[PDB]
Amino acid sequence: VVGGTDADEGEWPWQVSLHALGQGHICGASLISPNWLVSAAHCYIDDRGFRYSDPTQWTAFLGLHDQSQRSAPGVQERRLKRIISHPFFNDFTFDYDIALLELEKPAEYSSMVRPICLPDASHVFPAGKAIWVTGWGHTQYGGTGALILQKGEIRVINQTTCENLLPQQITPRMMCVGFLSGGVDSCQGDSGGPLSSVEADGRIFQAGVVSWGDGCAQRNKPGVYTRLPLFRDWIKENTGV
Repeated sequence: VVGGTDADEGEWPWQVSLHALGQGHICGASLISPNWLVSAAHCYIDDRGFRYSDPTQWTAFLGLHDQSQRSAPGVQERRLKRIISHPFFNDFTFDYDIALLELEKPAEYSSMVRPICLPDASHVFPAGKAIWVTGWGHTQYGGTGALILQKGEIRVINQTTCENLLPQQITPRMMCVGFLSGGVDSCQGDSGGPLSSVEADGRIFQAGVVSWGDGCAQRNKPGVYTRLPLFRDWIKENTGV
């Protein structure tokens, strides 16, 4: 996250860190039930030197605050049993960039580990609404990852504006969130994490999944996120949640 601040310990108890064995933190995810996480499909694509699509190559850390203190009290370590990437995911356009990760053993809810709420299919996160992005990704484009979880406040951008800022690249599964002036944005390593939106009684709902961007925090280049309401039924069908 560029332009953000250190989160308070336990402030985003649904935020998860996914590590590929021997590689460190690669992407984020969100806890949605005792057995399931939501993340981005693009994080689990094989490359010539590493099988990121193999669930056995991963470790999820729940209740994590500082990447250098992964054994701190309250942090829970879990392996993955399965990765369900959306069947329509396109690795060139990044359309349908969403995946479901099944924990090998259930998470234990605590003050530091708690699921985020999922929005109903009909819910609209309105243009202009302030929402939060969190993660351990780079704090500057081409920069370095954050040891301490970062948070940043960004706003939903009108879809027509989004489509015009990134021509021939924005599908209806995507949403631009950030600022036309730049400044605050997600970045490498934040992928897969949740957008957190404070709703009517203060409860937090997941508005989207960190997906991609042209650089980070640049003017007229807000980050692109996968929308969540559109996938409510798909999540229910595949997880029971």
